[PDB]
Amino acid sequence: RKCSLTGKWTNDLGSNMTIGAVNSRGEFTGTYITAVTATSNEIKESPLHGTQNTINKRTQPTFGFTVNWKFSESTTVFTGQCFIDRNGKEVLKTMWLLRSSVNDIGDDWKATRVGINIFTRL
Amino acid sequence: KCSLTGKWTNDLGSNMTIGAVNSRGEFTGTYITAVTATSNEIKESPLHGTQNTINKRTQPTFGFTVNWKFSESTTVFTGQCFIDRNGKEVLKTMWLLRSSVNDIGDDWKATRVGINIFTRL
Amino acid sequence: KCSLTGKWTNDLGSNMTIGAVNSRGEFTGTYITAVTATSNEIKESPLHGTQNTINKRTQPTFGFTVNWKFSESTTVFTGQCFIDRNGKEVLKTMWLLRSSVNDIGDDWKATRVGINIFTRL
Amino acid sequence: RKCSLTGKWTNDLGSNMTIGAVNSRGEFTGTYITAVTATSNEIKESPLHGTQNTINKRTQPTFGFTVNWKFSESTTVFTGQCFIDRNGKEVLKTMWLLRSSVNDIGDDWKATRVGINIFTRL
Ligand SMILES: O=C(O)CCCC[C@@H]1SC[C@H]2[C@@H]1NC(=O)N2C(=O)OCc1ccccc1
Ligand SMILES: O=C(O)CCCC[C@@H]1SC[C@H]2[C@@H]1NC(=O)N2C(=O)OCc1ccccc1
Ligand SMILES: O=C(O)CCCC[C@@H]1SC[C@H]2[C@@H]1NC(=O)N2C(=O)OCc1ccccc1
Ligand SMILES: O=C(O)CCCC[C@@H]1SC[C@H]2[C@@H]1NC(=O)N2C(=O)OCc1ccccc1
Ligand SMILES: *[C@@H]1O[C@H](CO)[C@@H](O)[C@H](O)[C@H]1NC(C)=O
Ligand SMILES: *[C@@H]1O[C@H](CO)[C@@H](O)[C@H](O)[C@H]1NC(C)=O
Ligand SMILES: *[C@@H]1O[C@H](CO)[C@@H](O)[C@H](O)[C@H]1NC(C)=O
Ligand SMILES: *[C@@H]1O[C@H](CO)[C@@H](O)[C@H](O)[C@H]1NC(C)=O
Repeated sequence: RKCSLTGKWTNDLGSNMTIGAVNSRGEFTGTYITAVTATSNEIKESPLHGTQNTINKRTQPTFGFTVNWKFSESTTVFTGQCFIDRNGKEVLKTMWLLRSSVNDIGDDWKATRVGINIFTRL
Repeated sequence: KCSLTGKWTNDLGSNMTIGAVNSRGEFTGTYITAVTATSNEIKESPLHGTQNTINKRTQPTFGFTVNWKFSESTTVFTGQCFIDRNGKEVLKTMWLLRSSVNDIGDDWKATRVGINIFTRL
Repeated sequence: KCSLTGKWTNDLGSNMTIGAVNSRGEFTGTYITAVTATSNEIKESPLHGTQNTINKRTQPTFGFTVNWKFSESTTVFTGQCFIDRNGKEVLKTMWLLRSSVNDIGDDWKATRVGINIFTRL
Repeated sequence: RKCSLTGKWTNDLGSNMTIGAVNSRGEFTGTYITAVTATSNEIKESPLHGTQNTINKRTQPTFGFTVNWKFSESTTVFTGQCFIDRNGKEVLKTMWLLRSSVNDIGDDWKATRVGINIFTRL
């Protein structure tokens, strides 16, 4: 199969994201609803934007996107690869950086968390 | 007041441009890297991202994705735009560079991480 | 009561042993990886690290370094030991694999990052 | 020159660390005094332990170490390479993960920060 980004996905936390169509330059838009937050705020649905790499028209492309959170001053980016898994299902295997806002450039050292996120189609 | 729009460089000698940021915090840009993990000839590549506009912070967070035109890889960057008394700006960012692998059993080795600090041209 | 001492495995089928932990929180262990970024034959390698004992938490953080015997690389792991209802343990860790580069100009590409979840074997 | 880990180092935060002799199995011990913390706690000098890789006895070895902080429940690991810089000085280029203690497994996702640290002698 070719692995496509377009569709509704979910992860183990129960966070969901929807990615729209991917255009000829590899650009896509979507929305992300996170299950969990580092804020003390009400979570809202937040937009994301990114690109899939189309060099050599790989069936399992890499891609990246940015989630522009609407209830926090933070930003997360994700990057990964759209695989066909051993069981034939599409899966997105990604890593992320969550950048918090700090007040002072001397506090920049602690502003970035890292992690993984694995998505399956919902 | 710290704006991402401009031409930027880092110590590695890579440059990036970022254009205007629209009311939804979106922007497009270009990135010309001085270095590569590929043995391919480097080409200028496009980037796209967003600046966070919650509470209209003067030192906003942001992220963008670089869609490399000479490899199968993708890099994302996230960071913050810092600006001092004299209006001098610095973007402090961290990145993940995702390589393509052929088999999902090699996924574990596919992601590099590092920092990039940009200043204006 | 989440203890690191034991034999552990991950989904790649790598295994690790960790022996007794000191009153100083030091431990020694071994790692036999299922996968390598090198083209060399894998060999069992030693590891050394510490568990944090502050407030003697039941679910302590810890870190350790694996000194690979078949490559010029080093990997460090850091995480937390979680234990459930039935006394079932899982170590959730993240790791940086540092490759050797010959020239300092190539340092930017030398560090890979990932996760590893271990269960008792 | 061969790049040696043993000695007293500092970074741009003003954090200092002292590494002792490296033994024949590549092991070393030291102490770390951080300038900053992500906690609301009082900082104290803390021990570190790690190893240098001695495969092919490279003059610029990789290494890793763990700082077992004595004033928080956190752990940081650092890994990197001891280079001789273009100017002939020793420099340790490292990256780190700082693992915070979370109370529950559901919150694991947010417990790891990442960053760089570059050290120079004295
Ligand atoms: O707090 C803010 O400032 C804004 C909101 C940030 C939400 C973060 S983005 C990374 C993480 C969180 N949500 C999510 O789905 N993540 C994620 O890592 O999911 C994958 C996962 C699955 C199972 C277990 C752990 C992580
Ligand atoms: O090879 C591929 O597959 C595609 C090309 C990947 C290019 C990588 S993206 C991160 C790194 C490299 N270029 C660059 O400017 N980076 C960077 O880290 O420079 C940042 C820097 C900032 C401040 C000081 C020193 C270096
Ligand atoms: O090549 C070298 O230079 C020296 C050897 C490096 C081995 C690396 S250390 C991190 C990674 C690899 N082995 C392992 O068990 N890891 C690991 O990530 O396992 C966790 C895992 C579990 C399921 C799926 C993917 C990863
Ligand atoms: O808080 C806790 O939970 C326990 C203590 C953690 C101390 C952290 S470990 C990584 C970081 C901090 N200190 C330090 O020297 N680091 C560091 O990154 O310094 C390098 C640096 C130099 C200049 C600018 C930014 C970073
Ligand atoms: C994910 O979508 C599923 C099914 O539609 C829903 O039950 C779940 O609550 C959603 N997660 C969030 C964070 O909204
Ligand atoms: C960045 O711009 C400078 C000055 O214009 C130029 O000399 C340098 O070659 C550019 N860097 C790259 C990687 O093209
Ligand atoms: C892990 O241990 C099992 C035996 O328990 C063994 O079959 C497997 O080969 C080990 N993995 C490696 C990489 O040695
Ligand atoms: C670093 O060492 C210097 C003495 O050379 C000292 O002034 C400074 O406060 C030390 N840093 C810390 C965090 O104690």
